[PDB]
This record gives sequence, C-alpha cells and structure tokens, in this order.
Amino acid sequence: STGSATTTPIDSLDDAYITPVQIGTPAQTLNLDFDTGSSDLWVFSSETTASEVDGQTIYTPSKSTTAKLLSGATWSISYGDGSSSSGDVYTDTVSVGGLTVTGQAVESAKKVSSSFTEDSTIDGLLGLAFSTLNTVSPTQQKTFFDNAKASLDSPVFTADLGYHAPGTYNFGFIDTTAYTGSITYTAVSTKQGFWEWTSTGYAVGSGTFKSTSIDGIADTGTTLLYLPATVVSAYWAQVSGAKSSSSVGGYVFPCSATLPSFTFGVGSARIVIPGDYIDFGPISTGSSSCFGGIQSSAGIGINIFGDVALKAAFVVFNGATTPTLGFASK
Ligand SMILES: NCc1ccc(C(F)(F)F)cc1
Ligand SMILES: NCc1ccc(C(F)(F)F)cc1
Repeated sequence: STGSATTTPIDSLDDAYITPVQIGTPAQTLNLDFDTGSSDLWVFSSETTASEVDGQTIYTPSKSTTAKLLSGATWSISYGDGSSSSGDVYTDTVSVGGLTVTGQAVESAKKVSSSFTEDSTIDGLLGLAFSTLNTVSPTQQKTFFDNAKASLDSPVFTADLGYHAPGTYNFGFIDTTAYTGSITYTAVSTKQGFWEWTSTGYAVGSGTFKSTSIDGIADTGTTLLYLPATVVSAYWAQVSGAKSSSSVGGYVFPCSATLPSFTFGVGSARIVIPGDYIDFGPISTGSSSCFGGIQSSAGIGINIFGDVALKAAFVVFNGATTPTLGFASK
C-alpha cells in the first residue's frame, strides 16, 4: 500500500507545515505537524483543559466507534524549544492520504504549553523519528510509520516541502518525477532515536566548499537551520551589517540586505539553499532588522537540519533494516 498527502505552510514565513490526517470512525480530520524529530502522535482533544484550546480542531474519542482507551497509559513530552504537553492514550484508526493503520496509539492532550495554545493552525503532532523516543508509559508505543511499514510497498517516506507553497509527504513509494538528477543516500545513526547523519561540508554563496564533517539530524519539526558556531559565523560574515543579538536571541541582519546562498554536502553531492530561504522577516512589525534562518547550535547540543535546509531538497527517509537518508535537488 501507499499514501500521499499535501502539506501546507501555516503562515507566510513557513514556520511550520500542516498535513490533514483522518482519525477515528467516522473520520475526524485534524491538521497535524509531521515531525521527524519526535515519535509521539498527540492531538488536541475533548479532554484538553478548556482554557488551553484557542481555535484548534479537537479529537473527540467518545464519537469514534473504533476508539479504545489504553488502560493506565500516560504520556508526557518536552521539546527542544521548551514546549511540552501530556495526557492519556487511545488506540484508533489513523489514515494519511489513503494509507490506513488500525490500532494506532493516539495520545490525547490533557495539558499543553502556551506555545501550542497560541498556534491555532496546528491540531497536534505526528512523530516520525524512531519509536525508541515515544513517551508512552508504562508500555512504549510505535509511530505511524513503524505501524505502516509492513504493508507499505517500500519501507520509505519522502518529504517534499515547498518554499512559500504546498508540498507533499509520500509513504511507501518514491516519486521519480519530483526531483532532478540522482538521489544521494547517506548513512543514518539511530543511537539517539533521530534521523541522524553526517554532512560532508558547506559553502557560503559562491565561495569555496569546506570539507568538514557536520553531524546533525533531519528534523521536519524544526523551522530553522542550526549549525556549529564556526559555520554560522562564516555565513553571516558575508552579510553587511549582520550581527548576533543577545536581546533578540540570534543573528539579525538589515532587511535591505541580499542574502547569499548556503550549500551543504551530502556525500559527494551538494544541496544549495537559496538566500531567500534564509530570510525570516522583521523581528517585530515595522522593524528594519530581519531574523536569520541560519543560527548557532551551540546552546542546543546537536545540529539540526530543519525546514530551511530540507525544503531545498527532495528527502527520502528510508526505514529499511539499515536505515538511510536520501537527498536530491529539485
Ligand atoms: N522536532 C522535534 C525536536 C525538537 C528539538 C530537538 C532537540 F532540541 F533535542 F535537538 C529534537 C527534536
Ligand atoms: N519541534 C516540535 C515542535 C513543533 C512545533 C512547535 C510549536 F510551533 F508549536 F511551537 C513546537 C515544537
């Protein structure tokens, strides 16, 4: 079997992407944030503290004839940005673009942090990292991908994120019409539960390519590109007037500047991020200082190839017994 679903940016800056997902019987359609950096499928629900819901569509298990409460199971998650949520667990039927999984663990939020309440466009998250990171206790639960793997034509899913435009998540097949040239595959380490890989270097604009190993994770759930301080300093040094701002919390640049592209290495291949992808607009309404899409990972502890990098490529998440990541230009 296969599945295919359109994913859409939630705002004019591509801060995140939402994908419709059908849950329950009859279907309840929620718009979820597909997150290859986490492994929990959790949703706003009828059980969520009422004051913590502000426009989101909620899952109501009491209206699904296939929902079953998973007795005694709870979940609690904290994300690298300080957001958090928690609740109890149902099993139900979950479908993504024609691809159906029965008995998927659907984690019902009882409490959500403020950053989720204020995001009216995101009804929950669909985790696509490895199931070892799932937070359900006392019995760990599998991700949607792990549950679907056996019935997929190929144990893969692909991310084709758009720049200020819709894109596609495909499950079980690789669309050879969606990219140019060849796909370059690279090894993945699952030891931390992430889609962790090693980039072979970088270049700034038309500058010379620097061969150097950058270990990081492919994370559709993170907006920006977080790289080591040496790399990030080399990039912003090429933008007149750019500086690191402690009060803002990252590199900013004059909104009148033109940004250079950023190239990152995948084996012997190169993925080029256009400079426009790195502009995230004024730091406040009406400001002439703009926020940069490439930031330092120093305070994080790990390098993150987020949406800024991934949307410049066609990305294959190969969940075979030896997992790999594939990158192609598009
Ligand atoms: N998108 C999920 C996510 C968020 C943060 C991190 C961090 F901070 F631990 F790297 C990993 C995964
Ligand atoms: N990396 C997972 C994640 C995704 C979205 C959010 C937001 F946007 F709701 F804050 C937080 C954390």
